[PDB]
Amino acid sequence: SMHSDLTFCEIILMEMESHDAAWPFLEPVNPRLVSGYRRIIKNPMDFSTMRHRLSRGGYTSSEEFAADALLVFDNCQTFNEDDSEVGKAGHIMRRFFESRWEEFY
Ligand SMILES: C/N=C(\NC)Nc1ccc(N2CCC[C@H]2C(=O)NCc2ccc3[nH]c(-c4cnnn4C)nc3c2)cc1
Repeated sequence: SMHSDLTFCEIILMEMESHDAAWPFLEPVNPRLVSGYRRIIKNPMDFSTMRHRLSRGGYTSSEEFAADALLVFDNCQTFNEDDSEVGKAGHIMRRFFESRWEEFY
């Protein structure tokens, strides 16, 4: 399971999930609601997947955790127009994450 040294990542992820702009990213992009997603996006990622991976030991390092966080935002930029509601949410969440990551590095 998660090593205590990564508790700061657990907290960042919890705070991301609670953010007003997090709604598009809480769970895997749902084919029932969004069509053609995996056609374009080779490596989907979302906050619930990260939460489970972190909590069960699937991130050995903060760098691996951060790479999945950035993948959420990179996928969002790939799939969505910048002026769409989801596109805007991705930019908000990237800024929020990078701010929190800056406090530590
Ligand atoms: C400001 N709204 C909220 N604040 C808390 N909550 C909220 C949630 C759902 C709904 N509705 C209302 C009708 C049904 C549901 C709906 O359409 N859900 C679609 C949905 C859900 C997640 C997504 N994630 C990406 C995505 C990610 N990356 N690319 N995309 C295209 N699309 C998504 C589409 C109404 C309000």
